[PDB]
Amino acid sequence: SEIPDDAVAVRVVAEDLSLSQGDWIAVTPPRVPELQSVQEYVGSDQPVLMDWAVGLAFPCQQPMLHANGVTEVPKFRISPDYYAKLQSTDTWQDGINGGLLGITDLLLRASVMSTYLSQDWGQDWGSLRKFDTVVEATPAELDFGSQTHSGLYSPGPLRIRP
Amino acid sequence: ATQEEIIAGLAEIIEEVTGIEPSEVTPEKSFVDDLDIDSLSMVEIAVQTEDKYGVKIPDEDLAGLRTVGDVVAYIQKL
Amino acid sequence: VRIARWVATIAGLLGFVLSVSIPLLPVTQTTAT
Amino acid sequence: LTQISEDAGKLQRTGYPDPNLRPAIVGVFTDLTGPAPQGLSVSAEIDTRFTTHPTALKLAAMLLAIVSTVIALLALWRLDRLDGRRMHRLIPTRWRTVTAVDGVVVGGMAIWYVIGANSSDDGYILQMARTAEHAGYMANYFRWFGSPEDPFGWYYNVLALMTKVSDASIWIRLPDLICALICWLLLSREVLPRLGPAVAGSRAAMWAAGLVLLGAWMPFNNGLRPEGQIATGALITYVLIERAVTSGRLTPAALAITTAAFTLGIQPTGLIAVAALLAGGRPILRIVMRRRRLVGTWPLIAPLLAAGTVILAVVFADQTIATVLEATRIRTAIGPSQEWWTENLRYYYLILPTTDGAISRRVAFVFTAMCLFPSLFMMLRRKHIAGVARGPAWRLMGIIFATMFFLMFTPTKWIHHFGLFAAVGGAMAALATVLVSPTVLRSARNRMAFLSLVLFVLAFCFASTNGWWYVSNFGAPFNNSVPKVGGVQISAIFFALSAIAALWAFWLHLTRTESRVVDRLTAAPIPVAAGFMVVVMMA
Amino acid sequence: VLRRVAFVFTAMCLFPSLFMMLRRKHIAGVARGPAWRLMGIIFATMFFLMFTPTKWIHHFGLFAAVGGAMAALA
Ligand SMILES: CC(C)=CCC/C(C)=C\CC/C(C)=C/CC/C(C)=C\CC/C(C)=C\CC/C(C)=C\CC/C(C)=C/CC/C(C)=C\CC/C(C)=C\CC/C(C)=C/COP(=O)(O)O[C@@H]1O[C@H](CO)[C@@H](O)[C@@H]1O
Repeated sequence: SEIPDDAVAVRVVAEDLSLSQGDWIAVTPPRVPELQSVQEYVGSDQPVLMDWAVGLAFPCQQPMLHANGVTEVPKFRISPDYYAKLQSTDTWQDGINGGLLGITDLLLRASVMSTYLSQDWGQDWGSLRKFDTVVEATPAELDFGSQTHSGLYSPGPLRIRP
Repeated sequence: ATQEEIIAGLAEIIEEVTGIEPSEVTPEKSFVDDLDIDSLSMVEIAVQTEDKYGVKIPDEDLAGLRTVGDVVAYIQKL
Repeated sequence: VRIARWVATIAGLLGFVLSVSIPLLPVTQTTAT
Repeated sequence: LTQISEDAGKLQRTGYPDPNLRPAIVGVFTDLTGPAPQGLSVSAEIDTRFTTHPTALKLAAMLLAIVSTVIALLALWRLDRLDGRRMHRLIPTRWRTVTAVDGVVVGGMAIWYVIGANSSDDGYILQMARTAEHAGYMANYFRWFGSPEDPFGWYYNVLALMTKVSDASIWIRLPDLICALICWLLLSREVLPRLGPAVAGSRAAMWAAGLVLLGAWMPFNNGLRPEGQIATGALITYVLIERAVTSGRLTPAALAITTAAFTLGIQPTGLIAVAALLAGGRPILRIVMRRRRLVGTWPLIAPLLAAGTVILAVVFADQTIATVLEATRIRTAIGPSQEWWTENLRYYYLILPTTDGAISRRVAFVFTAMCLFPSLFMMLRRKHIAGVARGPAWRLMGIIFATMFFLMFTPTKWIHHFGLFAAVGGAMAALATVLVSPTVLRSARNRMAFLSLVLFVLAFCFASTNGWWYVSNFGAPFNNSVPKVGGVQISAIFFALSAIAALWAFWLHLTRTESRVVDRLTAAPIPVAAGFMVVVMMA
Repeated sequence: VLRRVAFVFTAMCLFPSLFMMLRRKHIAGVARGPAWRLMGIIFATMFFLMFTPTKWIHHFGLFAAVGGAMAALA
């Protein structure tokens, strides 16, 4: 919307007028991307691992739900903005203290893919990471047997610390 | 019942439960036409009159009798 | 009269002992291997 | 085989003995292919300890406990109905007035319900409620090892069965509107006329009560964090203990016991309910002693202990006590301890799971420190104030002062989340704006000093940024900086107004008490302060 | 220029003494004034000042003296 309708050609123009070591830039030829909204791309069937900060803004995508001890394998990791993610969310969930990220970074590769908030370019809504598995595999058969009755005993102490 | 003792006690309970100083309480002033009580706050004073005086107040005369002659004329009619 | 007074005590503290005995009761765990 | 380089017994069997090193099973991964060989198996029983459901015996005992305490409260209600008082005229004549304040509170809690700011961990509680139907045990989804939020957490099951319908942000958030219209309908109809004839005869008292309810409700309780339900729990148990104090009965006291028990269970910050229960301990005990003559002690306090422990029938519905102990130590070991939340409420204003620290401390310095302390001082200083009825006011003061040393910084280490006493701090503020009214404070000095305190605490409230949490501040008037108007900050100009009022009070200290400009300026300073805060949040 | 032993025991001795001095309204044993002054200091350094403002929380055991006299008054 900044460039007018008769504008036809663009050319990236850069400068590094700062001679210190920590001042450098890099570029890439410009692209007009094929933009799809998140609800169109991520459906309501592919299970995502929503971070806890962003659950109310994304009320339709089905989260990865755990059934008697195993979870679904997630395919996306919809997350809050960068400072709240780095200092407030992924430190609230990892394999050190329980967490959900302890069973995603051990199994899946997370790669960030590009998102833009529509019509408000310039605000970090969050980030949408696309998981993919390191090796191709299948959900387990997981034969379960019930009726291990109990009084008030625990089977044994849970793993909490090394 | 010496017409002043009882009145003073009923004003000590109006002050304890309703929270009104013993000045507005006269026969000329009452629950709903002059002073300000309510239907459920007046059961508190009703049950306190049943407490310090053995006077089992009917549920219809409580709502029926409107003024503060209600509380005097009933403790002096055992 | 005395019926309602009897029903307030028995099956009142029976409710207390049942409501305190709920955590120490059998549950059917579903184990998975 | 054996070992080559000692024999170490008579086998090659070696390994550590410490049962804290175990695998983190994610799968059973390999890189050899073909048909499976005989004698090859890898088996692991996964720890499905929490995923249970009760047997027929436990379900029968649960149903018998529920129906037995319903029978014993109905028998109690037939027992204490022996003073011949019948509950005629439902929705009394005290209730059927509609004031102009309901157009500010009901039509102001609907505009804020649609467009307002959600809480910090609304996504956390929605996410651990959307998956608990398939898991079946109300899992604390994110942090603690799949251990449940069930040492208490019955309330999230209501959201779990509430996500059967569509789970948008306007429909799962409905228990913080229904519990915002049975707070206010109990705050203007059943606890302000209970608080005396001055708080009900005035209109500024009911106005500041509504505006402080709105201004303490709108930042915190609007999300999905159940602190609005703790507000409605404390208010229901307070009016349900006071109704029982007035009419002398005991079944509203037993219902207040079970409601303070229930809304202890919603959150571990629900100790305002048991503080409200404890504050009416002497009047409940004197009610028991009054009815101790006609009916004996044993049919009187047995439904109290019956309706006190039925919270355990909803809390322990599908969690064993050993399972709950293993679920609560887990948070205690790897969890945030009480020394972890203290250096996490100032540093970078990071989103934390169950807390608001910007707004909480900024919401709770004003609306329970400029209307708590002056009303407290004018309460206990003047022993016989004219309009305010002592005993229903001191019990509410005891609720506020008990919860400040019962829950906050004792037993749980949550920082100030002001959304607890959004309901009962409304009635508290009504007490304050009838305790600095001109009919009770003859001194213009002592009113102008309080107006200086109001302007100072409103300046301190505007001191920090105007910052909402995650997507509520997508667009704000002052998103990053301090709110400033006309170059200079609004904090500095309210500091200057505080200085002007303090100098006008110190100047009137020596002249001493006319009533020309001071009576028009300090008449009801609480609703104008709270209304400015409400309209700046809404704007 | 431009928490379980240290506070909770002090609260568990503070809460009875205020109610006893409120209900009795003059005590035969303890003197009237500087009792209420020791109340004023402890009851003001517990909250509005150090809890409402929130000025550098968790310097836990700093009622080494006045909490001692509070336990003595208890
Ligand atoms: C004379 C007579 C009989 C009555 C007259 C007297 C009168 C009128 C009144 C007196 C009262 C009365 C009547 C009683 C009669 C009735 C009577 C005899 C008693 C009634 C008393 C009342 C009013 C209620 C009773 C409550 C009862 C009996 C049970 C309540 C339910 C609970 C809590 C049971 C506890 C379960 C057990 C055994 C242990 C649980 C441990 C616990 C409670 C706390 C420890 C666990 C912790 C620390 C959790 C904190 O963990 P975290 O780190 O804070 O985690 C955060 O959670 C969020 C996640 O989103 C995030 O913020 C964080 O992750």
